[PDB]
Amino acid sequence: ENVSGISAYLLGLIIGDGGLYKLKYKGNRSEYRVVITQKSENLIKQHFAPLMQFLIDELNVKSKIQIVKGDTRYELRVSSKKLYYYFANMQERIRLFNMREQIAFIKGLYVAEGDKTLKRLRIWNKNKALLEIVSRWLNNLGVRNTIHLDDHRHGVYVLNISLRDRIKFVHTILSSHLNPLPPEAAAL
DNA sequence: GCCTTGCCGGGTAAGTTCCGGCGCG
DNA sequence: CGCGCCGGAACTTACCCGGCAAGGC
Ligand SMILES: [Mn+2]
Ligand SMILES: [Mn+2]
Repeated sequence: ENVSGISAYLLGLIIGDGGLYKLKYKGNRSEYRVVITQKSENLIKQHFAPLMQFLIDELNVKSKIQIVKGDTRYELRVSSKKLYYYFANMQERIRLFNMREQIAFIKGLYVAEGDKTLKRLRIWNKNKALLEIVSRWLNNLGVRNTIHLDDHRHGVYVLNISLRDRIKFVHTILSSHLNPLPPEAAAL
């Protein structure tokens, strides 16, 4: 559908490097933010914001894409109650992702929380249940993997891709053309 | 004599929630 | 009055990085 693919990729970034926030203010004002953060300004302005802007347009959401500069990172922010529930509802129906959405999610999840050097193929997160979902997805795709508690200080688990299948992983998932191409996959 | 990978500490690139605006029924 | 979009940025830590060494082949 391509809209389903971009959505799942973006969701991976959001759960990875950002989040969905339902704010309540004084009073009783409110706000619903869809947020991705990244240190690099080019990566937000050039690769993420275009994808989000396409999605904004295909759902007839007319919030704008805000790019806020913070002390330690840039924030791509959409203040929209409709876009918030679009992604929230997608997140609770995540085990029902078809295969096109599975590759797209793992892609964006790897961009956000993943070992960007690819010398090893690792992905970190405190959500063990979300990594077990991805683990089943990888297995059914023939990419063997493991989950251990990488960081005892903060309770962060790691999903390690076995390097046995490193070319299966990089060429099939990080490099698929059936949905948007990651930072270092579009070259290679 | 490699390679894979569990484990671990360093600290930065993330994440989270407050602020003060405005608009609209 | 009630609620939802802008634009900013302060406040902690969850990621990532990369070393080490144990275990396979
Ligand atoms: Mn994360
Ligand atoms: Mn990241």
